Amino acid sequence: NLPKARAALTSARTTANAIYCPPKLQATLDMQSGIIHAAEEKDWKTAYSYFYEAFEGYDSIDSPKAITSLKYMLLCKIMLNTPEDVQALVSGKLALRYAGRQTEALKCVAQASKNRSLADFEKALTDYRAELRDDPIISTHLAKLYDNLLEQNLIRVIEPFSRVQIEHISSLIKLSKADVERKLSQMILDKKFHGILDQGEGVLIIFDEPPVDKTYEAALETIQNMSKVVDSLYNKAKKLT
Amino acid sequence: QAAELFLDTVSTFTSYELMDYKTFVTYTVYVSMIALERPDLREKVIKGAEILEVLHSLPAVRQYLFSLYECRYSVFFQSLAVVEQEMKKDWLFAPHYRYYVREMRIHAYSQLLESYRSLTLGYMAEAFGVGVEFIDQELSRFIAAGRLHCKIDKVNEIVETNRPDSKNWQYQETIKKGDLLLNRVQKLSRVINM
Amino acid sequence: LLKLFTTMELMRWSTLVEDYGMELRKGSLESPATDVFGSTEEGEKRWKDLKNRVVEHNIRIMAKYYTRITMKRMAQLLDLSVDESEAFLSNLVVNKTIFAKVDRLAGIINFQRPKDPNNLLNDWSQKLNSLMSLVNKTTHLIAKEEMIHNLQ
Repeated sequence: NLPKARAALTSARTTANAIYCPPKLQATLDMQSGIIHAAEEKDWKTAYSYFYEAFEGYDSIDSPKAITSLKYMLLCKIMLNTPEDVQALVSGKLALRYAGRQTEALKCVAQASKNRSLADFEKALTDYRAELRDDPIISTHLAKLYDNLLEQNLIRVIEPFSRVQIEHISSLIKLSKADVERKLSQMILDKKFHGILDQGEGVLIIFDEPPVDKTYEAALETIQNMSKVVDSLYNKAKKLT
Repeated sequence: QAAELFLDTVSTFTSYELMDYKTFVTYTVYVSMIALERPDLREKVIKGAEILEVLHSLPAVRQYLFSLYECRYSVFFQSLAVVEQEMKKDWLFAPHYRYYVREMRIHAYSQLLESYRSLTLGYMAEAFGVGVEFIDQELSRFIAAGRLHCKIDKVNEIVETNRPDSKNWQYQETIKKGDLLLNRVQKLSRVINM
Repeated sequence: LLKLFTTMELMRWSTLVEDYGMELRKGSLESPATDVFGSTEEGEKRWKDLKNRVVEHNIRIMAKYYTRITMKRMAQLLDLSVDESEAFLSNLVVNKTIFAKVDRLAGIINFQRPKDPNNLLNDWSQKLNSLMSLVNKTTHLIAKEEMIHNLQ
């Protein structure tokens, strides 16, 4: 229940400064802000920073609580795939302080973030399935990943040659008409992909001529030129009568 | 200007003159699906904070926004009808509910035809379930009214897009406005002398 | 070895197997054929790479000559199958050494040129090159007129 969790988080906002010292609240409040907002899909890198700020407050607390705490933050590095904070965290003394079993399995999970590599990703997906169960939201984490990795693999095969047949290139992605080809059509709507397909002969042809410096810089000024005359129409009509 | 002045959202909070703010969310979301463009549409709700939690409480409204970005047309005949039910039962929307229907269609048909240069209505019947004679006269009365100019073939099951509207028509507005306007300064130039 | 590199063109690939197939019997020194064609697993990798060298050296000069070609004409020129042509067109295109547009429905394929969006280049190449030679006529034509009139 997300609205109930926000109401529970809202009650923690006024309770943080209510008593004298939290003693630890805002550290957990920022962690709770990195959960509900993570389900709200507000922002990734900032929510990942809340797991980093909470990890700084996790120093000298119950180890069974800190051994499952790295399950959330290191899998968050898997969701983002571009946190840019990788080298900062994992190279520090605080992230490497845990030598235990489960965290060593998370050490290669944090390495799997630097891995990507679909063929490797589909493999470690089964090896890390034990850590997949502790994922708070299993759908949102791996769906955006695999959907982002889709077009990451799509831009690789379409790049070398301009036009591509859609029957052979879809055999690598295992299907054509159901979803994939509709996802490539959505990339045209998002401008990430420039090209057009052919349903009859099954060939995707990429063609682009984006720049036009003659039409755009002209018509915009002519429309502005109308505003120059319309504003002068007040001078014209008033001086005559 | 509607969706522009509705950007205040929770900044006005709830007042005796603002009634239920959740109803104001339904008022700003119905104007946002048209005037706010698809790149800006997903930009406001996703990146938005205070406006995101109020739409999440409504499962029907939130599902429509995610489906609009998902482009699936199977739920559009369902979800939009539920929205149209609210459009019928709300005041001041009685004269305005006739154009709103097809305006979200061309908004969905805009990105639709942009996908493929050659499209078949049999593929449209898939998501429409099943558009055959319905979209025939539908798209016919669209192009006739100047909404999303396109060439859709009959019994050959072919749609043609084009339309390259950034070349010829963009030069026409020059002389179009340059006719009646310049004619006004003509008579105005005939005032001198007398 | 150098004849294939200079002026390129084509050759019968079996004739290359005739010259480099006798180098195993050549010698005196058999060491060049040992480290290359003597290893079974290493040589076959270099044999298929030898196929990649002869096909890529042709694609480079063909990129200069295209314009356009038909897919069926490429197989008889490369002396291999149409399926092997798509394989040799697949590994070379990801190396982005030659830009190409591959249309397999009609068989027409072409190496570059990218749709020819330019206009002024056709006006600049035509006018400058040709007309400067047309105006250079009068320069040395009256000069050749002086050369011939100083004698006859």
